[PDB]
Amino acid sequence: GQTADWKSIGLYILSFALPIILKALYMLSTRGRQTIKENKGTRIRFKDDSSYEEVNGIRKPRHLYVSMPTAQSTMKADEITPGRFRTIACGLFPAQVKARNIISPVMGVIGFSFFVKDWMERIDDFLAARCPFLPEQKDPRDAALATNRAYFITRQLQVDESKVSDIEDLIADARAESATIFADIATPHSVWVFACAPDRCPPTALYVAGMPELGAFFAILQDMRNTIMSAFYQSYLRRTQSMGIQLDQKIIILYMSHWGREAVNHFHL
Repeated sequence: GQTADWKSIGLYILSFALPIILKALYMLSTRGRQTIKENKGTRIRFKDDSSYEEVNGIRKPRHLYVSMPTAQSTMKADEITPGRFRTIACGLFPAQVKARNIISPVMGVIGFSFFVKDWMERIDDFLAARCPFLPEQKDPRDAALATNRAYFITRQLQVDESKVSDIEDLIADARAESATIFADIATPHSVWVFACAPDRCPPTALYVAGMPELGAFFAILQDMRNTIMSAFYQSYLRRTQSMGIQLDQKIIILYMSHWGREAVNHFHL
């Protein structure tokens, strides 16, 4: 699909109290098929005491509604599907997801908890390392120009021109509501946007150099693990690239060469 209205879907979600969002995300991330096949009707209704409206001065509960898995078909661009909800909420609240250690089993079994354990050091070591396909500088002091960090700056300058107004709008409106958004992969919660296994790169992270590709790295591990025991990478690729950016396949190679062997040793088999 390509046609999701993230600005609008994001407006809806950001107007809710956090505890009801985290409940919905939790339920649909770790109990997805279990909550769907027990839901009466066309919508999945979440309740929470944190979530209320006032109807002419009187306080009344405000439920969060996600619409059941429509197999495409009647999908309004506006429609908050389980997949669309997960994707956007993952990007909007990764620090809160981290704080609660919410992890989708789908990510847990490719060793996500071990992987993000010392994430800040792990990403730093990655960015500090030599990038095989940048040349060596002839002045020894310019050596940083040959690192993965250098390569991500060029990537950042490249993704900056492929920005769409509606996703920049959503990002704008995310800041205006104190969401735990971020501008750089080298930040404590960047990797946590994938804890709940969004089906694509979350829109608010699309334009941070390396992020769409990080999600792709995880998806390939899913396929790898699945092989050891599926189209996780191809599905993620298709859906992410339908948001209007193309993945940098060179970055995925860097991620895999750096982290691949160790990741496999931490699969749950």
